[PDB]
Amino acid sequence: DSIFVKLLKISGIILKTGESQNQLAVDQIAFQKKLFQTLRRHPSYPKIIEEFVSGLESYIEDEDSFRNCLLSCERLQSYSKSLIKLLLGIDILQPAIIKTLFEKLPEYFFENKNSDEINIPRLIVSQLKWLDRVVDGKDLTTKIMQLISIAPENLQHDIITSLPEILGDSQHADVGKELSDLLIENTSLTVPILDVLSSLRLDPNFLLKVRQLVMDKLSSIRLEDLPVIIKFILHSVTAMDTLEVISELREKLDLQHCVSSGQSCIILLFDVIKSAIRYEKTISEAWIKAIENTASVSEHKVFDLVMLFIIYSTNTQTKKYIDRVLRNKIRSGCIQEQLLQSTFSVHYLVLKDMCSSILSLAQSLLHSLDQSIISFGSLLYKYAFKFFDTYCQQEVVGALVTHICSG
Amino acid sequence: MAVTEASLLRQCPLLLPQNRSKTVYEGFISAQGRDFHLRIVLPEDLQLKNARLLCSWQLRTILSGYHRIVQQRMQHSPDLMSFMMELKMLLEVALKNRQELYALPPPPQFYSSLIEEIGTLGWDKLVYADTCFSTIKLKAEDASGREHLITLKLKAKYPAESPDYFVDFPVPFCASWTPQSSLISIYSQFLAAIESLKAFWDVMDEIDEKTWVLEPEKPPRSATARRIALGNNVSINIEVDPRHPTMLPECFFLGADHVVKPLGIKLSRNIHLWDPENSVLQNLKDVLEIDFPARAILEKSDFTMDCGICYAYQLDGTIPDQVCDNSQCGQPFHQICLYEWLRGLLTSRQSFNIIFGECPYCSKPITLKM
Amino acid sequence: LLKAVQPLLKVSMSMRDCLILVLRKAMFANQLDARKSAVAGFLLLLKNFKVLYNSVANETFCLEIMDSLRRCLSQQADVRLMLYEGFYDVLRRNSQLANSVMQTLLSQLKQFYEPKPDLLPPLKLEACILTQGDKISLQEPL
Amino acid sequence: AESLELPKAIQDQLPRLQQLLKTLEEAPPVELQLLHECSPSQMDLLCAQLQLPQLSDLGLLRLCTWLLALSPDLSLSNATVLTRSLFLGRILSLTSSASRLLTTALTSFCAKYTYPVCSALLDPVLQAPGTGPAQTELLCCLVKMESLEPDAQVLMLGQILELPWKEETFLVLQSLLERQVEMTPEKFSVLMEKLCKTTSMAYAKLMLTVMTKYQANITETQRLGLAMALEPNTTFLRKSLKAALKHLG
Ligand SMILES: [Zn+2]
Ligand SMILES: [Zn+2]
Repeated sequence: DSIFVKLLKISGIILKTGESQNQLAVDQIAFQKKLFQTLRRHPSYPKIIEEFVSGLESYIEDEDSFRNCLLSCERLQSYSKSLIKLLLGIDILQPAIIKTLFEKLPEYFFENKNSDEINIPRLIVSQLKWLDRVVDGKDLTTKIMQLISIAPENLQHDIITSLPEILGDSQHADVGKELSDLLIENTSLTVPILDVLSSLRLDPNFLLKVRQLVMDKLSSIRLEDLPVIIKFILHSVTAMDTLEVISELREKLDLQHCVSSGQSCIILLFDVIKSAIRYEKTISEAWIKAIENTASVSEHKVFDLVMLFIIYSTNTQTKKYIDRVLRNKIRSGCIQEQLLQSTFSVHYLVLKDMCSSILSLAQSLLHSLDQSIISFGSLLYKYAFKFFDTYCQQEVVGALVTHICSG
Repeated sequence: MAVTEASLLRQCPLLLPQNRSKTVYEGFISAQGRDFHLRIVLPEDLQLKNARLLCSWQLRTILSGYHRIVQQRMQHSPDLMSFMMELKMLLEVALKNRQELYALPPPPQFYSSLIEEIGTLGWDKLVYADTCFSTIKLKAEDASGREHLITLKLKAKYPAESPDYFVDFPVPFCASWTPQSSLISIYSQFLAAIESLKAFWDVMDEIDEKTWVLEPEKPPRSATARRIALGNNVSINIEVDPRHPTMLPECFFLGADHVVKPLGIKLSRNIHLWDPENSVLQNLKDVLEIDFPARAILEKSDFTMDCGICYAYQLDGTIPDQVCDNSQCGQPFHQICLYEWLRGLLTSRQSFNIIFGECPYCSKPITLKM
Repeated sequence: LLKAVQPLLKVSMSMRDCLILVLRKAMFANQLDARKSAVAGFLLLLKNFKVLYNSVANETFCLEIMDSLRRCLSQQADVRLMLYEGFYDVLRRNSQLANSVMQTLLSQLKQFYEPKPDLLPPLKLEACILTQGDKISLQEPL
Repeated sequence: AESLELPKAIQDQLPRLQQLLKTLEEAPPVELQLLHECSPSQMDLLCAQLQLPQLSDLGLLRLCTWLLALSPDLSLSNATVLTRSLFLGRILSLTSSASRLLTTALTSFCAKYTYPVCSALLDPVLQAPGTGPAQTELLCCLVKMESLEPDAQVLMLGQILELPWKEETFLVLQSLLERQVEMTPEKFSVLMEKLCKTTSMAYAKLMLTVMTKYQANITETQRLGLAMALEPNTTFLRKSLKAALKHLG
């Protein structure tokens, strides 16, 4: 009886009640152009859209009918798209359809897997994807920005990741702008944000701003995600910025702050870093430079040694560089022994699987002069035998004996 | 209020003066909806360094453990207001620790609706109820007919809150509790969690029946890792995905460095022939290209399968797994006994996590990986 | 690489799942070779696997992949070329989605084929070549 | 100025405490068990004497650890005073989101001493002007605490009620009632009363969340006051609210 249902029926679609899929009489384009030219030539020409959409919303007040409108259709001539998509292919209703779509979804925050175990809101947004034609692209943007500012977290986490299917190629700058303007506010949600920002078409000057932003918001993150954030950073870094970002990083990472209270994540972090500096080189030379030129600092933190070990264990061309620098900071007295104490009192687990590095180093430490160096190497051998396993202990004894007999 | 002609009411409305001078206070004190008797007599001045304070014997039993804290706080407090505030905070923490003393149900909510919900579930799913009506256990059936029981702990008023549910199967059971969710709601949730890992059981019961299954002896439903005997003094172990059970589980062999050797060599060149559509046992019989001893002797001691160091089977549940790489010995050993023996030995040289040394029986090279 | 690591993916499950996510993100990536290689990986996946957990989720997810690919047709020439090169082997394994495949091919075909006799250019060939500022290129190798 | 005499033993252990606090910049001694000796005013003086707000974050964390390790629990008044001297400056100093240190230390200190903790923290932070988003997010994570136990959530709510409600109050309360926390009828009455009074979009979220969840608690006159506050089009989700309001009826 509605303008709406009559127009669809003449345009050649079976308005199934909403238990099974609605059937289709004609081609998609056939029906679309049919109803298009119909209401085009139709009198009451601008108001008929308001009448159409009012009848629509009045129809989809019901759950299942709405559900089946959302669902894909059925052919008679053998699996098609959905009515909503076919309708939103039309631009002259689109911004109407768009508006109508949002302001009802809030009902479906606390609806969750009733009958067919299929989640309405996700299914709604599904409708919005790969839109060939978008008149209302910018207004759409502003509306989903209202939505994204308000959204409950999970929904938020979903729509946000869904975003690049939804958008096009034109309107992303202000999008990212609003995103960072959200990120300054909230830091629980970086990771999706970050994936999306990797996904979208951007300028990098904005990425830099955001990078600095997170680097400020870098002690102010929970434990778990931390690693992937850093992962992002180290993906994001380049040939030139590297030094400075690392400096900031080396300044902002603490590792006395992170307390099953920090262990698994720390580990995973180190792994990540390990992968990073495996699958590129210049990270290491820059990193060294950064702790090397940290010369005035007598307030050296734990991290540095740990990373030194690691780099010694990994790519080896620089080993003599590492020795050299480590001798130099030792003679300078910037590196000392309560350092090594707390280093092996906590982060040892990282080092167990590179114990052989420690000894190959201590070997080159005791062959030098300058008692403090020799004392350092001693402590190395000592803790190595102390915390690690039998094979380590054995290698300790076997290296000391060599020192004795030969040295 | 800031003034104690109103703040005294706002915080101890139950605690009020008798005497003309506001020096004799009596009344009650609220705590977890429990009004405890109290009589409190100040000096002429409003100094708490002396403040006579008697109670119920109820209350003195409950404060056995803090009368020294009372002596402290009566004398250290600036004002009766903060004194009583800290007192109530104290009472709450006391009962919080002594929370084992607490339950009483409302019948017409509870004892009415609960048997309607039992008739809703089925009286034959009903396996047990508690004399408290605190605990109740129920039965679910896998479509094969495996019984999966589950226990439920009921509060004073049940549907208001979640009951405490305790289930056998390994994955973390999630019960979406609304007050609209009833016994059959959680039962359907129980079934849906069962029907997710259904096809896992269909391979597990097959393996339980067929082959010389070793070391989840009497395997429960929780068990996702199994152990099977084969050949002689060579055992395999399996761990299966409940979600893709017919998918290749991760496995390895225990036994000899000449019996386990070509077994993996066959497996390497027949795993590609793994057709996940068949049963797991059937896939194995062709992948490994062998038949099992299908309970061929199961649990009957011919002295073959024995440690030779401790002379025992299932040493702390540890199986005779480490063997000799020798046709003449084939003496199987545990891990711990062989380790401790090759510990003291002089020839026993230690690599990363390996101990080499002579087999105790035959004095041939034997390798132990920890 | 992916041809090489194939057999691990045959046996394994979680690796296939994570790799799927990876390709998903790779398709949107602002590079070109990102989309190229994500396409190739999807092609290899679907060619080598009937199943990639109810088998209807496997089928509708294959359909999701193929719809993403159907739109990835809109991309430049070499992408669509890669698609065509794969599709024969795709069907040689998996006949079950012949309809979803051939519908797609035929749509793109009709988008450059005219259905009238006695019109002596039966196709549209300026349609297959695009020029933006006198820089000219093929699109959609017929 | 007041001539508050700290206990003499406390004045004499003052140096031991002041060196220990300095050392934690790098288990509990009895130096902390001495704090049983004070009345809460003496504690207030002592905190200023010891330069607690002048600490670093890490030291704040170690101290929180020790104070949580403490045997018989700190008095309400004392613990409050401590909390103020400990966090309040840094909190109100925050331009931006709190370091994880402060975050986690707070969470723990709440998680044990939650009532005094938040009675100290919440009221002044939100009565304060320029109460920026950073601080709201900390309080949001406070109410998201799995360790924030049920009766704790109720006292949090009960304390929130008496305040001047603004955008920040609504933003907090949204996350607070995402827990589906229990309300007495008088308390739900005060809720809906304040809730009636108004264009704010988080406030829209608030009204929506109540209408959706605590429909079990909602009556016709509450639904009417709802309708009155719902009439605005400066609102968003108008439609959704109208559908929810219909569903209440
Ligand atoms: Zn043994
Ligand atoms: Zn032997």
